[PDB]
Amino acid sequence: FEHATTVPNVPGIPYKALVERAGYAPLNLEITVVSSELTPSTNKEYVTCKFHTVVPSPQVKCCGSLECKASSKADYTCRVFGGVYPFMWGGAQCFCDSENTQLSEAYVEFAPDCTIDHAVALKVHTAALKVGLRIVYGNTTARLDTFVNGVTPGSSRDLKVIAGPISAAFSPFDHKVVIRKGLVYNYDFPEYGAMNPGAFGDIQASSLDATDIVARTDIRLLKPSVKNIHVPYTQAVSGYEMWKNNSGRPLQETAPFGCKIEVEPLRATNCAYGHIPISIDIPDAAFVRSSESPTILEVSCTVADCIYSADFGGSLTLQYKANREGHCPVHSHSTTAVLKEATTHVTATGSITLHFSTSSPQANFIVSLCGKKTTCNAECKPPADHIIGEPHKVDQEFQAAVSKTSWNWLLALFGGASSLIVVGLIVLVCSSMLINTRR
Amino acid sequence: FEHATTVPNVPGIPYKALVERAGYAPLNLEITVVSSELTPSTNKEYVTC
Amino acid sequence: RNFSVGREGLEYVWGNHEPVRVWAQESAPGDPHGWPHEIIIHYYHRHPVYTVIVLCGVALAILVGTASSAACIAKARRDCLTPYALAPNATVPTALAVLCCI
Repeated sequence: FEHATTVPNVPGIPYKALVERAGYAPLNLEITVVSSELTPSTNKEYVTCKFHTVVPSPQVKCCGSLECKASSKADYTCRVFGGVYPFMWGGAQCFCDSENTQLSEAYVEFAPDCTIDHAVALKVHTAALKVGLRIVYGNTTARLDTFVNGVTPGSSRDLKVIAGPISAAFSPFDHKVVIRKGLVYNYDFPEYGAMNPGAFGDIQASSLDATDIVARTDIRLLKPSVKNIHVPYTQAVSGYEMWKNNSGRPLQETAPFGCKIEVEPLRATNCAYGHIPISIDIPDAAFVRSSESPTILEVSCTVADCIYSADFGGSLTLQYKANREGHCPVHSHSTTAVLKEATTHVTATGSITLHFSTSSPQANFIVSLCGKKTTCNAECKPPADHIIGEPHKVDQEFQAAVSKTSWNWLLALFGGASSLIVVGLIVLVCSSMLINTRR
Repeated sequence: FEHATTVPNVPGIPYKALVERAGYAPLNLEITVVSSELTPSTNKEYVTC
Repeated sequence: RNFSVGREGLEYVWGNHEPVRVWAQESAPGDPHGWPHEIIIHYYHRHPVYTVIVLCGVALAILVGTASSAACIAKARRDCLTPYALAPNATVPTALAVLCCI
């Protein structure tokens, strides 16, 4: 037998439903989302870190000239200066006070500490949401991992299920992402090759060992003024470090919907948002026909004190009369009240106490026992606490969210005006008919 | 679970109330004022004889 | 530090402790089953926007109904008296004249 439903995607909250197959006895169905994993598809644009500004040992053409070559280092920078006449600890280094050129050379490579200290730039696309479900029907309680897309079926032992598509697609990752040492950030890093000095991603490469590293750090060489040989240079600060300081908080503290971010691969677990349509083919073997199940004769509902809170702050009692000892399923046929227990051992005659939670100020909801329906009427007080360590297990609607006292006052106040305008129209019509008849 | 009452200040007389947490069986609460001393702020000005 | 907590919930991380999640309740002051004096105060804190909108709606609807009352009654009174207002010895049922004179 195939059943369709729409389960709220809130990990840690059972959802209960009843399947009433006409031939068979009613069966319970409680569904829990044990875990979710929203994982996107990503491609690595580049990696970046602190550049090491390496400066090759300078060469001098002692009484001649030199020309700047065209190398393929990262941010490669070469200049030639005129007569320098350098000196060393050994002493003078050349024999021409003029035309004693020097060639200044500098470029960058990855710092030796970049192996651990580096950042990866990724792009994300549409993310596919995968869910692990624990689903119980009657006694069976198998689990299963499935993809929530509306197409791919999550075949289990025999329980077949299709889920989705998600009611509202959502992705915590913006279009561009950066992942550094576990932490995730949403930074619109500049594209590959578009290095700008002094900002994030000033040096980029396809991989740590890749030799085609490209960078633009605005390095510039100056004329050596002191007569000791040395090459001076000034360069913008490492934009990688600038970003590290101005990073802001990571996404583990900023992703919405209470989502716990994890890496390797990039993913978003336990993310509570939207509704998941689930269609499930429960096998008929677990079904039991009503000729063998106990059909109860008479049940009534008496509700104790109740309170509307996330916790199970409501209690009630069922006085029942049935025809056999068995395992009838109990259920709530309202969206604003959910019971705790599902199956109760039922006798020929007796009573059962149950717990429930509601969101509505009044419990005005139908309880069903093995198909027999009875209306519970109650009046739940406001909760005494202010904060709980549990999530609210049931949504709060509008219709069953105002007490019948308020409802009666509102309906009286509106019905007064409605009846008054109706009576006024009727009076005008009647006056016209009386004038016409006695004219 | 915080419960608020107004116990009459009468030594030796127990006062009984019922606390009703919604999801739980009621519990009985007996409050007895075993002793009470009222002490003022006092300061010696002098002694005499 | 003061933190506003919504019904969807809130999470705070303090130091190196593991995250703590807490969810709000609906424990507004007042009573949802008492006199309307209690109703309004209870529902204003949960949803002041909606509560004010509904109260205004009711107030307007009452004023509409009352205005309509006169708009109909007075006209009917008019058309039921004016034919007899220009005649001798207007032997109207006296209940109608009394009702229409007020």
